[PDB]
Amino acid sequence: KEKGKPLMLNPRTNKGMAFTLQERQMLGLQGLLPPKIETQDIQALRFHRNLKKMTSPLEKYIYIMGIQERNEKLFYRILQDDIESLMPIVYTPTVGLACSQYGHIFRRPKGLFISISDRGHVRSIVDNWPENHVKAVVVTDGERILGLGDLGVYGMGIPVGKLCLYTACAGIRPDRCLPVCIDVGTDNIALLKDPFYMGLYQKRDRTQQYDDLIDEFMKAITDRYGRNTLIQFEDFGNHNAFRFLRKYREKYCTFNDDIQGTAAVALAGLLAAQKVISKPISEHKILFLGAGEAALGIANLIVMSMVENGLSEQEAQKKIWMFDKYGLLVKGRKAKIDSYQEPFTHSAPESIPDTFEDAVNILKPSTIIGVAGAGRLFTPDVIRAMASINERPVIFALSNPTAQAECTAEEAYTLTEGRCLFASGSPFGPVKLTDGRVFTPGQGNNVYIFPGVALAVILCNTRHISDSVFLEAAKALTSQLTDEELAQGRLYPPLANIQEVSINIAIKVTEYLYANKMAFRYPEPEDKAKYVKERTWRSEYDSLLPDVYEWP
Amino acid sequence: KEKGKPLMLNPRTNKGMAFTLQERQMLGLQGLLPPKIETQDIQALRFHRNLKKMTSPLEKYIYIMGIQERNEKLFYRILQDDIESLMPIVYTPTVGLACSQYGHIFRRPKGLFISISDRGHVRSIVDNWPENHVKAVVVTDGERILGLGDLGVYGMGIPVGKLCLYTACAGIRPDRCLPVCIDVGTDNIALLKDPFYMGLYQKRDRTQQYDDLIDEFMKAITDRYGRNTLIQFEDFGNHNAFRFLRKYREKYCTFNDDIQGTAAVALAGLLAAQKVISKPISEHKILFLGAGEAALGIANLIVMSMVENGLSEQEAQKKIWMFDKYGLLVKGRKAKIDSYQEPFTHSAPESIPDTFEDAVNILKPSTIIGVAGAGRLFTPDVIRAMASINERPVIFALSNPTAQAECTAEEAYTLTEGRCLFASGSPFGPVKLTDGRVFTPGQGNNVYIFPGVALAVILCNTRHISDSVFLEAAKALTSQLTDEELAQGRLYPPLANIQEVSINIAIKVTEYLYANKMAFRYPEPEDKAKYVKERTWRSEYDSLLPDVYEWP
Amino acid sequence: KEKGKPLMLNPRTNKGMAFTLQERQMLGLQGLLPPKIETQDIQALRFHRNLKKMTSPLEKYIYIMGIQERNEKLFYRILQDDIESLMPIVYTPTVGLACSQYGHIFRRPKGLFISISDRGHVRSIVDNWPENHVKAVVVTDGERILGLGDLGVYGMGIPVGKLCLYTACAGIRPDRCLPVCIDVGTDNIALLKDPFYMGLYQKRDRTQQYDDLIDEFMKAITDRYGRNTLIQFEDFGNHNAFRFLRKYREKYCTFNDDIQGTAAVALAGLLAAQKVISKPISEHKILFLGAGEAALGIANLIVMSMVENGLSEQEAQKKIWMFDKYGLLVKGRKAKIDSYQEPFTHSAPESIPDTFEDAVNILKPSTIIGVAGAGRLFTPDVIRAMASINERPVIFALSNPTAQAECTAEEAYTLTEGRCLFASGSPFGPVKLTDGRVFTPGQGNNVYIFPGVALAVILCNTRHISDSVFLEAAKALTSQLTDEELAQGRLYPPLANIQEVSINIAIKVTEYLYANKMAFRYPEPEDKAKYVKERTWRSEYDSLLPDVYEWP
Ligand SMILES: Nc1ncnc2c1ncn2[C@@H]1O[C@H](COP(=O)(O)OP(=O)(O)OP(=O)(O)O)[C@@H](O)[C@H]1O
Ligand SMILES: Nc1ncnc2c1ncn2[C@@H]1O[C@H](COP(=O)(O)OP(=O)(O)OP(=O)(O)O)[C@@H](O)[C@H]1O
Ligand SMILES: Nc1ncnc2c1ncn2[C@@H]1O[C@H](COP(=O)(O)OP(=O)(O)OP(=O)(O)O)[C@@H](O)[C@H]1O
Ligand SMILES: Nc1ncnc2c1ncn2[C@@H]1O[C@H](COP(=O)(O)OP(=O)(O)OP(=O)(O)O)[C@@H](O)[C@H]1O
Ligand SMILES: Nc1ncnc2c1ncn2[C@@H]1O[C@H](COP(=O)(O)OP(=O)(O)OP(=O)(O)O)[C@@H](O)[C@H]1O
Ligand SMILES: Nc1ncnc2c1ncn2[C@@H]1O[C@H](COP(=O)(O)OP(=O)(O)OP(=O)(O)O)[C@@H](O)[C@H]1O
Ligand SMILES: O=C(O)/C=C/C(=O)O
Ligand SMILES: O=C(O)/C=C/C(=O)O
Ligand SMILES: O=C(O)/C=C/C(=O)O
Ligand SMILES: O=C(O)/C=C/C(=O)O
Ligand SMILES: [Mn+2]
Ligand SMILES: [Mn+2]
Ligand SMILES: [Mn+2]
Repeated sequence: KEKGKPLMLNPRTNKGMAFTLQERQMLGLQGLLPPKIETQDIQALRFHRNLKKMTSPLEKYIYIMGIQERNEKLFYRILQDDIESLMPIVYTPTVGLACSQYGHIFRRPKGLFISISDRGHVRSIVDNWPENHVKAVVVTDGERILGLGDLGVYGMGIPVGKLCLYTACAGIRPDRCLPVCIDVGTDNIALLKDPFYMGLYQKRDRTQQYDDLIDEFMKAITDRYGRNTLIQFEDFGNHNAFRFLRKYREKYCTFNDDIQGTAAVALAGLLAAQKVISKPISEHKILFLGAGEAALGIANLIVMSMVENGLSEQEAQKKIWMFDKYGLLVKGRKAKIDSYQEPFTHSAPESIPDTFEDAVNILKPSTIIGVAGAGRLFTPDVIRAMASINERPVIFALSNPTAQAECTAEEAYTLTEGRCLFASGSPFGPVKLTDGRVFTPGQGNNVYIFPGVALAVILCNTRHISDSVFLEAAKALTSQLTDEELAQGRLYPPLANIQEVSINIAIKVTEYLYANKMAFRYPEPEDKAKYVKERTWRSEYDSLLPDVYEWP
Repeated sequence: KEKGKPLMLNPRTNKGMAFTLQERQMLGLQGLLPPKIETQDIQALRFHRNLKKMTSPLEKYIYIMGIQERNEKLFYRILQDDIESLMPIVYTPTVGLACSQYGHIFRRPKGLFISISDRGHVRSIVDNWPENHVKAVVVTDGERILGLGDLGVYGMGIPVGKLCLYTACAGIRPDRCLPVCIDVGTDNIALLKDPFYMGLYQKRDRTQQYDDLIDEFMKAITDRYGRNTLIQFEDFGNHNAFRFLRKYREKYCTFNDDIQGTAAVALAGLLAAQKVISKPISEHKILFLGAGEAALGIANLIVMSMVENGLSEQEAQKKIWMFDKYGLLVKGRKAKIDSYQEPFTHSAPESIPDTFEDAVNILKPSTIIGVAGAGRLFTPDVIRAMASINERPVIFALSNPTAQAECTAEEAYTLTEGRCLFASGSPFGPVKLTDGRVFTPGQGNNVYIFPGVALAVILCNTRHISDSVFLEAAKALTSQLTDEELAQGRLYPPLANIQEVSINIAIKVTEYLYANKMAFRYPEPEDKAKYVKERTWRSEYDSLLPDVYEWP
Repeated sequence: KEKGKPLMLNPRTNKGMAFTLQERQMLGLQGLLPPKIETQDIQALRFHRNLKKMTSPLEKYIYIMGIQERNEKLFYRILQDDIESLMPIVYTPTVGLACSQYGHIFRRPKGLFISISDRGHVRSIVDNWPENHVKAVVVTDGERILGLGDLGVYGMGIPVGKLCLYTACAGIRPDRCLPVCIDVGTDNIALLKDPFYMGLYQKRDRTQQYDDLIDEFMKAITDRYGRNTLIQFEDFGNHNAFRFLRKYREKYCTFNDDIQGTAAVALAGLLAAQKVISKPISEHKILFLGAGEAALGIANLIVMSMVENGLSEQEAQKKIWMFDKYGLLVKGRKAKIDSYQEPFTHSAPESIPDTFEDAVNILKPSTIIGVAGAGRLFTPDVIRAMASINERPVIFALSNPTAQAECTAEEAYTLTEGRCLFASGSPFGPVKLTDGRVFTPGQGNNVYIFPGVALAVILCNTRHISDSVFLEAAKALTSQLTDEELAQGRLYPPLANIQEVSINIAIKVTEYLYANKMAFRYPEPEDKAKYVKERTWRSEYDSLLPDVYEWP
């Protein structure tokens, strides 16, 4: 709708020297750009050339995330060129590093910021966002950033990172994505004394005003963009996460990535592992390190899988144990146990375990899943214990970023002598044992799930997301694992093919949504695969020339 | 999103001197307006003062229609002050006069113009319309403008007038209405030699390209604004009208005002008359003057009403006869008889009537409906014949504008000595007979129907409009007629109450759409009346002040 | 700059159907305009066709002034088609009728409004004017609108009308003109009780705050647009008029149209008259009816002319007598005599005249100039006296509008039996005496002067305007009168050629400014005629196409 300099200041439209000569002359850009007409290919080459000379990951993050604020098309072409090598820079673990330093590297803001001080005026803030057709929102309050804790407004880096993957992985239109940070204070003492902090200088408001603010936010967002606007909750504290999920899942189109997204990718990993172990469903014993968002989400999904495979909900729940910061969850312990943990809180065993290692030796689980976000809790002894108890132990260290991981791939594969099936939330390179064998660990991170599910739900005009949708996504993800890849130690499809893998999950989920009368997009497409592929946003430059033609 | 002079140049936001002091200072308008702060009441007074001094209707039309291009809010405020006295100026009959001279009084364009020369680039035309969220489109090709014939692009005045009533009558938001004119040429020889003509100087293109163009238009409109965008076809030629309705009613949210809207108001009138005559359903005999869009639409709607009241479709259709420009529609006549007319084409009677008067004296109908758009065909003899055959004859002269009317109120009431029940498409004032009795004729014009139906369909996110919707609208209109008003000779609710009547029809229709699973707006409101009334656009000025508040 | 709808909403850019196909497609207007591509000629025809059907002058004024708010280019094309017939509608007398009813016919505001309530914030008001390169300002406080009196903010019509002539007559760019109204209240009791009044409801502020405001205005205007911005004072009360001229003429580029502009046109008329009377400079006796802005302005210019032709300043002033509302101006009268009148206030004659007729018989003047703004004071007896005293009496009735004129053309020509040389401020058509002789009276209105002077001053970058500039404009106007036109009774060039006349005056004035080291535009052009003609704004449409071209 506008010509001249503004077309170059808006990263959404700016093509740099790729604007053709005719576009420049017709749009008032001639003279404002160097004479040279470039191609996106030359621009990509300039980027990779500069990236090569850079040393630190944070330096690289600043550079490429900056490109998103300069030339959006080029930004995604850059990710698309090699998503695997750029993932650790734009996503975990470096995104965690960027958040902890957000106030120090700040240059331009990204996303919508809503604070408790704006209560009563949230709608006018939403009306300030430039884009008029938002379809996907990723929101956080920064209380549980990865396993890093409370980073307040510095946590806005997470939503922006997630939304980049929406587009890079599933082809969801960037102009229809909206990262949101809800600022109600922070209990991080270091930030409250940091002069570069970008949020309110107050402790977190935990009164009803907090709930009222979230309510106002959900209403404002949907009032402007539609009741079926996808709203993904990310990195909210344990308490708030479940209650907001329960409270809104039936009234809005929403899901929690740390409860349901992580649950689905974990399940996909276990299904892949079972494909190589073939353990009798009755001999499965799962022990969780932690009992929060991820543990409960994963546990509930594992149970649904066992139920649709014979076992009763009750018998399935008995195969799952949890161990949190206070110890094993057993009936009558002094430490609390909420409604969600009840189903997995069993009667105290022969002896009560003091450490996690004791829990492993006493319960003798076949699977160990780390989701405590508290560092190396899967000690060498915990790993050796699992190797002596099981022929093929399954060890999952899902906490992010790297430093918070329960253990590394190198430790898991070595201490088990290449007999375990390992998956981690953050990346670890291939591991070569002294005997020459090479193991390539998979990354059990929800990035394999949310892009594809988000794409399907949006295309199908789904109103509410049921848990079964994530079970279906879990299956669609694992069903893409080729046997040759399992052999190498991969419990998930190669990260290099995350684009195709995400589109395939969306296709499967879209078919599931229509089959179960959960899709409201009319008419129903006959071929779901063609339907999804035709609607994916591409990073190639579009022509900005007005339609000129002679009249007959 | 903009300030300064532009706020005054856009009729949508321009308040004139009604901009408060704070708005002017905060939006950069101080000094661009006189110091005086006015109210809308004062602005309305200025208008009525000036209107009073004007003489000709066309002069008045140019003035008030011009206000819509200067101050939209004030425009509707003015219509709302006295819709009854302004209706004949902004709508029939004057709008017909305006179209005839459109090129002579042209000042500023309104609506979108799509020509056959634009085939292949229609989407680019649709992208030029400034509004982003259109919900209703009224389109014409100007081939059958009222009973005036082919006026080509001069016919754009009709869609503009219709959309004014959408808002003034049913409170549909103006910024969500789009008047469109499809220009593929004109057969009007006078216009092709007129130097002020606003369209292509060529005969009408009646080849497949025309159909292709309309196809491209329907697709471009829905691609930008949504598949459930209400598309009202207005004043298309007979052949094109039915085939476009049949072709699109199942694939788009569309209806034809001349076939379905007129059918509904006509039926509402008959239902009211029956309430005064109480004639045995078996003794009903309806004779149509004309057998096109209106005749066929009305006939089909009368048949549905009879079937839902006992009679079978077969026997109901036998009570309906039609007489067109070639004479009585009888089986085997030399003049064509298409698919739609077949059900009402009977076996030749005892003697074949030559004139309409012969048809009346031979068939002895109890009801006569004029929809020939060809002038005074209901001659004094025709009327006298009806008064001698029926105690209380029903005479409807629905052709517009006034000069095309089959007869006047004065003629109908006088020649039947006040025994008839009369309704006309164009307005006629009260009639006083030599014996002192005063008769107030009703106006059977679709304006009583499309505003209310359009509102309901838009609010309910209806995907397709069935004919039963118009049957329900017909019933909702007639159920608002108070017995006291029927006595006056009113077959329709007072035009002065058009606003309230349209909202009531909308409520009834929305209740019908939900009850028959035709509404897709979720969640379903419990109280449909409160649902409709809360969403009607109002002509009162809104505050344009930015949201300023302190941070606690 | 802009693209799309905005181009059509701004009268400056809007071309209506004259936008070419390429222009529409490249500027995003395709579909927003009827398919027809028109020329300005066709638009001009539409206008004249509509104007013919109209009856009253006020109705015509509203219509054409409304065009300035829709299509500026077309507006001036229309004036140019026939400036002589539209002059009385856009200018005197109709413009006076319009201002007296400005609040009743208001539709859109024009110009900048500065009120006493904005004292201290005048600059921010000036910063709200959209145009960035203003070169001419016409300002009024509405206290002396024509001979109509105090009309307050209703007087804005005058600065708007004057600027129209800046462009229509001298080709001064419209976007570089700014009409301004200074509102400090009004003493007009009728307006203070009018609900449609557009100004502050308070009597005029005659305190130092008024002077402050005017001073703040001059500084604000010059600060944003430049010290050489031409500021034309128009219709200020007698007291303020002189004091502001004297106070600012040496610090800013300013002049008063009622004092200096009127003076130059009157002088030009006298010079023409002398060309047909050849009366010995010694026997010249001028009697003024009134002794304010115009009389003092004219008197001083006449004096300069006589001095430059022999007579000393002292003896030239002796040939000038003035008669105001209290009687003849004689030394020692009870009525005040200010500094400006002193030079023309002589010793009481043998008998002190009581009426103007008595003043004529006693002083026996050869020239009579009416500038009292008080109606028909040149009674039949006054005129008869002049014809009896002189063979070829010179009678000037310069007050406006028509009703305030001292006498009509018909009155002057008949009562003097065609022997007088007449000129009036308002227009009067040809007069035919009973003997068959036809006399065409000239219009001594400053419109023959300010357009040309204004153009010259602007083009020359003149800093201050001396009284001698007006003397040269007076000579420049008169030197264009052909002998044949003198014969007809014309003291001024035909109004129909006002465009060429203004351009010629501008050329003579720029040559004068350069010759007298008053022009600062560098370099100095060698051919002033080519310099002026090349820079006049034209009403023909310009191409809005972006520069598109192929590269080698
Ligand atoms: N690439 C995309 N990224 C985000 N949302 C998308 C994307 N592609 C399509 N959609 C959304 O998915 C929904 C269904 O898509 P579809 O194209 O069938 O609908 P549409 O109404 O024709 O499109 P639109 O409303 O965008 O013009 C729409 O609401 C649309 O906004
Ligand atoms: N040192 C620890 N040893 C065992 N369990 C711990 C330890 N520290 C914390 N935990 C447990 O880890 C769980 C964290 O749950 P929470 O909902 O906060 O996050 P999460 O999303 O499940 O974890 P992740 O960091 O893997 O995303 C809690 O149940 C907590 O008791
Ligand atoms: N006054 C109106 N005129 C025209 N369309 C309307 C009007 N009011 C509401 N609508 C439309 O009716 C439909 C249902 O109304 P509702 O208010 O329930 O929807 P919404 O999604 O909350 O609104 P919106 O999409 O406008 O923000 C919407 O598509 C809306 O655009
Ligand atoms: N002079 C006539 N006498 C009888 N019938 C006529 C006469 N002239 C035209 N007709 C008929 O009137 C009908 C007009 O139908 P068409 O579809 O063109 O318009 P309509 O919308 O039905 O009429 P209206 O002008 O009332 O809106 C045709 O069937 C035509 O044969
Ligand atoms: N009734 C009257 N008879 C004679 N002189 C009058 C009469 N009424 C007013 N005057 C004089 O006319 C003069 C008006 O001067 P003022 O400065 O107000 O306006 P102006 O610009 O000179 O006049 P014009 O109306 O021609 O533009 C005053 O000198 C005043 O005394
Ligand atoms: N047609 C016009 N109407 C009003 N002002 C004009 C017009 N034409 C030229 N001017 C002004 O007259 C002055 C001298 O004219 P000239 O064209 O020599 O100047 P310039 O500095 O080259 O032009 P500019 O500053 O407009 O780019 C300038 O200040 C210019 O703004
Ligand atoms: O190569 C380019 O045109 C852009 C580079 C950047 O934004 O860093
Ligand atoms: O543009 C930058 O690098 C920083 C801006 C800021 O500190 O606000
Ligand atoms: O009264 C007003 O402010 C506007 C009047 C108009 O646009 O005609
Ligand atoms: O003829 C035109 O295009 C414009 C006419 C007007 O603005 O009145
Ligand atoms: Mn997370
Ligand atoms: Mn119609
Ligand atoms: Mn004046």
